[PDB]
Amino acid sequence: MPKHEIANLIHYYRKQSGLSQQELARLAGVGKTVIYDIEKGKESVRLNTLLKVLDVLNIQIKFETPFPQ
Amino acid sequence: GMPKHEIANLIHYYRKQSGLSQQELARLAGVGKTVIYDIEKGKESVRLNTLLKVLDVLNIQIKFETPFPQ
Ligand SMILES: [Cl-]
Ligand SMILES: [Cl-]
Ligand SMILES: [Cl-]
Repeated sequence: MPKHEIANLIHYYRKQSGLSQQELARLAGVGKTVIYDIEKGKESVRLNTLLKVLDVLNIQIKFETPFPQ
Repeated sequence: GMPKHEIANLIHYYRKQSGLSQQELARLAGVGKTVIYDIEKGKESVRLNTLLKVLDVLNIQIKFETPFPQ
């Protein structure tokens, strides 16, 4: 996956939601430093942490699979 | 809201269907074998970059459902 796909994904939909990164962190119940790191392109974020951020922004994850058709 | 064991069965099913052992999938993804064991047991503390290396070996890509635009 592109290195800044999720970075811009979180930033765009957070700015479009009017949330600061402190408000998005408080809503997701995660650390403030996590929002900074994600939007900077860092991918060492734990997934249960990332999903708590995505749900506040109403973004869900689909896995496209090689089979079946 | 993604359920707590979606990733565990996703990695397990497609690793079993690919004929790869836990250690075989770990060496391809460049991660520890215990990491593969922990993912399939359900723990979601797996790191994002760690997950992406496992998914890319299994030819699984992440797509995002966004609320806008239509
Ligand atoms: Cl900004
Ligand atoms: Cl999701
Ligand atoms: Cl599944």
